[PDB]
Amino acid sequence: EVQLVESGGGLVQPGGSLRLSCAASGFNVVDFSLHWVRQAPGKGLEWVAYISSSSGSTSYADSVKGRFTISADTSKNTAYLQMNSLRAEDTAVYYCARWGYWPGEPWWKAFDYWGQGTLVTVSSASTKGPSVFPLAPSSKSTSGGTAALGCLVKDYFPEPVTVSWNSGALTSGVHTFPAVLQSSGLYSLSSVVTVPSSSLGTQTYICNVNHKPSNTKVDKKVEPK
Amino acid sequence: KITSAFKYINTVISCTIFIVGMVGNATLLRIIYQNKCMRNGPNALIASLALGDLIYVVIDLPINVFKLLAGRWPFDHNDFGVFLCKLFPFLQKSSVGITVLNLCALSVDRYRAVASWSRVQGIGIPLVTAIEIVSIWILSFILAIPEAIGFVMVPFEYRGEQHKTCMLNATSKFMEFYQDVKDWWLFGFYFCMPLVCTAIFYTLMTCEARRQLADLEDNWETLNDNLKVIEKADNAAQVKDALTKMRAAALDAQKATPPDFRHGFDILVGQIDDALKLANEGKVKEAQAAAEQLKTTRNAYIQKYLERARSTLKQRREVAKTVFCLVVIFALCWFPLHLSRILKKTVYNEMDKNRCELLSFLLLMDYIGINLATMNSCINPIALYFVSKKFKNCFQS
Amino acid sequence: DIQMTQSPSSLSASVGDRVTITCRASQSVSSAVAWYQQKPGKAPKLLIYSASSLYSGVPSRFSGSRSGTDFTLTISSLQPEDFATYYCQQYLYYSLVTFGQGTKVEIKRTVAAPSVFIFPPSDSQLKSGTASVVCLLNNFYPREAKVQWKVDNALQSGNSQESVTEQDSKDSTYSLSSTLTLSKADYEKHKVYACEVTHQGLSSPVTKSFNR
Amino acid sequence: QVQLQESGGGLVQPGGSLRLSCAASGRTISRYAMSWFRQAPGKEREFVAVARRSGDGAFYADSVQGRFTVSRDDAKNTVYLQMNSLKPEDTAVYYCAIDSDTFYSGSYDYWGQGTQVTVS
Ligand SMILES: CCCNS(=O)(=O)Nc1ncnc(OCCOc2ncc(Br)cn2)c1-c1ccc(Br)cc1
Repeated sequence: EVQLVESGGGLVQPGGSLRLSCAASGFNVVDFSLHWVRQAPGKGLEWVAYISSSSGSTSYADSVKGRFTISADTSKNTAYLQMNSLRAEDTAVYYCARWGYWPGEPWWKAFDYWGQGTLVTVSSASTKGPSVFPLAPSSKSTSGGTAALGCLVKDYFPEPVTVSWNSGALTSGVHTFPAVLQSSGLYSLSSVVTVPSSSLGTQTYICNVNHKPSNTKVDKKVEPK
Repeated sequence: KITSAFKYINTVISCTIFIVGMVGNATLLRIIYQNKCMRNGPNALIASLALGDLIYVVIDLPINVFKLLAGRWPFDHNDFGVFLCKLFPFLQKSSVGITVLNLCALSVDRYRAVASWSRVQGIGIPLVTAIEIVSIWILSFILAIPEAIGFVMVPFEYRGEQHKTCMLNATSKFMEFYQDVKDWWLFGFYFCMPLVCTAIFYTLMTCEARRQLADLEDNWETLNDNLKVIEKADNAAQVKDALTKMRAAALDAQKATPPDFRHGFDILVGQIDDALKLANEGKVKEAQAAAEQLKTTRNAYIQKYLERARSTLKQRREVAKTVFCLVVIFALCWFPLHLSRILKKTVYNEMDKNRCELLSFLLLMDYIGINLATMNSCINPIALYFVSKKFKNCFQS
Repeated sequence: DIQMTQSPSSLSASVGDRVTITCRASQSVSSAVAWYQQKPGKAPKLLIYSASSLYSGVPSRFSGSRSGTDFTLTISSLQPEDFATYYCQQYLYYSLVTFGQGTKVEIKRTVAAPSVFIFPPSDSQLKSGTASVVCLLNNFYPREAKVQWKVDNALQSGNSQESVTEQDSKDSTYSLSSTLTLSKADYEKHKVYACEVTHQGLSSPVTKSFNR
Repeated sequence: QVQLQESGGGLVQPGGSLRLSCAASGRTISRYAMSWFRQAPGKEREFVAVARRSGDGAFYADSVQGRFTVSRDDAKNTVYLQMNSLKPEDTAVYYCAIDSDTFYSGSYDYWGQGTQVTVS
């Protein structure tokens, strides 16, 4: 089967270095040309560079010229992309792609098989656990109707953070918003529930916060002021 | 008062049109199949036209001439004469139906002749054309049916003797009201549909043939002009832009190239790609040499392709010219009688004081208008001899 | 260099309708265009070649058309699997490749006004060193809405962060959160706080306020 | 300074069809979106329908979905609201409104006088 795989992703500091590898199975790389494509978080698709090992012809984009180098290895059937002196706007997801040669249909076949993609993020912040804070309603906040509870997590630097309500019990009417990037460089996130009764009957409402990279488990208790 | 001199004129011109229209159609039918390099699509339809006219001129003329020489139909006192009173309208209108439908089919075929001009055809009569001519023949014969029925020989008295006269007499309600709308039927079927259809299809053809040539000229000119621009360039940006335009032009020109020349266009695109790569690396002179390499391929392959294409489209048009010249001559010949009959039915007023002398004029013009229509049956060969420019050598040979 | 533009940024269409997306090229490229579909958390896969050509395995509902420098992608039946982002690409040569911005297709619903709540900062928050005031909009369609902060009847710009949520599969709705961050002096010298919300379903903007 | 006016109204038997047109002058109306509002005693200015810029679409509330239909005519700068299969609860005063944001934020500043419709 025809397959492409990518590797070499992680966390690097600004001005650092990285080396990404793209391996192909099911075909030889001397019958095709290999291209790299970049997608910024919440943006469109962008072209980066390409190489052809039949003639050893390479080209780059204007915004990444002089800092990225591309190479191929026909013995191991692989392509390599070396990145140096990265800046803030270089965090994205990277994809590998194949393109056919001219005299016939395969040129009209454009990009056929895409890679899985590798997430590359650059930052100048350390790893630390978050802080959990309550968001309680008032006695006049829709008395006799529906109230909303919340827990707010702040100042963390993993990519993912896990938030659960009552150890996975309450799920209906719960949605947590995507994390947003603060000015300093860390992240903030919120979780809110919309239970209709704020009485002391079933008002445990424990926010369980899991932060695997810092191996932090936090339990948050809410209380109606 | 009408005199017998015009009767003699009518009979002599009838005897003349017989001779003129017999041998011409016979020799056209001989040629259409005698010469090996002659048979194709439109020519078979022309032969069908000629045969349809030949049946009429070989059956109907030698009874009309006698009817004009004498004052009676053939075999009035014999039963067999009844049969020869319904063949006359049937053949005479079946011929016209065949001619009209064949002209319309020719117009449609000539429009299809340039709608996929890249596609090439074979030789001989196509598979569809034979069934097309068979359908035209059968449809004309069937559509001519409601004229033979009801045409009866009615008795009349003269000099104390009882003789016959052939005319349309009422038999049933549908043919009774048909006797009141057939005049509009003829003018709307044999004169209205063909002219409009041929005019409409002619204009579409003229539009298509025009654009194509414009596109070909645009592609060739942009190729030549961008090559000229690259010839004396100074920087990589302009070379890259001009080579991009040239690559787009080559792809668009190849897309319109029918399946020898495709190999030439592939080689052209390869050389353009080599020039683009050399320019992208960051050199100028090598790009100039690579662009200069394109001249041999341009002067070997593309010029011949352009030549042939232009010449072919010239030929395609000549055929359209012969077809539509035939259409216009048919319309010109068949207009006067229809106008005369419609005007006599509509604008003639019985209460008019001077309606007599005017009618004395009108009848006279009608007495030639009919004749004009008849002449059409023999105008097809001569018109083909002065128009086709290829039947000239056939007739001479 | 060769810029290429997509007209409709977002479409709201339901099951069983037809959609048409137009992509326009700046220069005169040939039929060398291609169409791609992307769903969240996945790599693109392609549908249409050469401005009119179907790939192997793609459903035959997708169609493409070309006219001069304008390219059209048409879908006749909208199955539930056809809710994703689409892209138009030109591939005239290796080093000249340009992508479109993108068009998002979403489900259609009935207009509903947001519900607005506010939350004052907590005691632990105000003893930590920084304070944050949050106010929340729930269960509205369509997406477009605006939130305005007011302190002491004085408008404030900056220090406000907005977060949005994708369409909930249960009801095809949204939620939005606005957080305003201040230092201790900023929260202590001012007195009145409020946030107001404006949506197409609201007759007049709705404000919710609190004091200390 | 934009002047807007809408017509139609009166007493209509149940099940009838009614058309109300809202027109205006003072701005380039073809670049905006216009909305309809319905006010009845005991109800505070409910929303009914909205028509966006040409080529975008129209949206309706749940109470009037299907029965109604909103249409745009940028040549004459008009919006049309067609209603059928009415019910006695419809009886109310209708207002036309024109928003103020090109990003469909939803700010309403110019409001019409409204027409009265009664049924049953
Ligand atoms: C009772 C007389 C027949 N009935 S009638 O009076 O109603 N009509 C006509 N009478 C006398 N001569 C007519 O045409 C003479 C020329 O015919 C002809 N045919 C084929 C070719 Br090739 C060349 N010339 C028509 C006539 C009218 C309309 C049509 Br369509 C066809 C023929």
